[PDB]
Amino acid sequence: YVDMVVNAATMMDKQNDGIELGRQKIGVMRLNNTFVGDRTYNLRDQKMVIP
Amino acid sequence: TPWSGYLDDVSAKFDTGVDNLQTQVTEALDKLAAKPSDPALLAAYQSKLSEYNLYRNAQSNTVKVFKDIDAAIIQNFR
Repeated sequence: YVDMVVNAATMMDKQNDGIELGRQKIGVMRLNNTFVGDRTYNLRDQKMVIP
Repeated sequence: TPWSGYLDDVSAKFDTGVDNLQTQVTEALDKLAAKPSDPALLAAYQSKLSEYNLYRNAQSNTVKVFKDIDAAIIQNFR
């Protein structure tokens, strides 16, 4: 009984080891009060840009 | 601020040195074209055109010389 139990358990353990459980997700977020992209202003003769 | 190199600065020195020549040289022509036979108009325009000519020449040759001084140094990094 003891030997069967220990063997079966140790085989089950290495068999299930390929299961992948860590996963990535995508979150969408709208800005309400500002422009999302890097922002250009044109001065009289020149563009200048803010991150 | 707007992005500008060192050649841009050397170039803009002239544009800010000649305060208004770029407009005067145009207006002088506009007047002259109205009555080509007026000698006073001709006399004025001659001097303005000549000054604009020399301004563009000096402006270009200087930029060229600083480009070469830079390239010579860059070449020696290796």
